[PDB]
Amino acid sequence: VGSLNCIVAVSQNMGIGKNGDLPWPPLRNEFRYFQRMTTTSSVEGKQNLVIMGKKTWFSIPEKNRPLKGRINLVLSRELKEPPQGAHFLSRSLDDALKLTEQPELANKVDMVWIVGGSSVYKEAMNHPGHLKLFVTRIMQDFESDTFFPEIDLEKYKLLPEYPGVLSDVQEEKGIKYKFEVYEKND
Ligand SMILES: NC(=O)C1=CN([C@@H]2O[C@H](COP(=O)(O)OP(=O)(O)OC[C@H]3O[C@@H](n4cnc5c(N)ncnc54)[C@H](OP(=O)(O)O)[C@@H]3O)[C@@H](O)[C@H]2O)C=CC1
Ligand SMILES: CCc1nc(N)nc(N)c1OCCCOc1ccccc1CCC(=O)O
Repeated sequence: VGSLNCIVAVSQNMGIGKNGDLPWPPLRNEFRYFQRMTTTSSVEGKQNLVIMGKKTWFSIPEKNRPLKGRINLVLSRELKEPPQGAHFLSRSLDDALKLTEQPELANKVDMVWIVGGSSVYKEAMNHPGHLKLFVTRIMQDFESDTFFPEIDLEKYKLLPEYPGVLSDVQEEKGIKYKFEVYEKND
């Protein structure tokens, strides 16, 4: 099992979702970036594993469920089995993490990506250890009902550059955004 990472797209006012959808109109390339980063594994014969809350799983278009080429794990205390199309189900972030260390997954899991939502991000981000946050900054305010938790810049260092991550401003549907990578080790 490799590194633990969080990936999210957030508006200026820190919004990540609204009514089960993204606060902004769909951005094709932003989604492709998300697919690329979470899918790409730097270790032959292995796969990355994505962890997400129940609401995030159901917010993803069925056409894109499960997230292809990745082991999909959903967090929920209500569900009795992984949702149709999902691979695994865990009742807490720790359990999901332990699970990757089982003989079952242990040898096939490379990177672990937390892809949402709020509660999962928060717990992971405030957990001691090595952790990277891949943050897409949608440079506009958008009415939202779900938000990204605070990034403690004393711990999380914004990297000056990162391989495979464009550093310049992007724009789709008249909306500008940029990619950032943060890293902490505590
Ligand atoms: N812009 C972006 O990057 C992203 C946007 N989103 C968007 O955000 C919204 C969904 O986010 P959100 O509301 O935060 O919902 P979540 O995806 O985090 O799901 C919350 C639910 O998932 C389960 N859950 C979360 N954490 C845990 C845990 N640690 N252990 C066990 N179960 C857990 C619980 O379900 P249960 O009650 O059954 O126990 C809970 O009710 C949607 O609007 C979606 O479109 C989502 C991801 C990324
Ligand atoms: C592509 C959005 C997105 N972008 C980044 N950088 N990180 C995420 N974790 C993320 O969330 C991915 C999981 C939630 O996905 C959705 C939630 C609501 C509506 C649509 C989608 C995905 C499909 C698309 O944007 O076309």
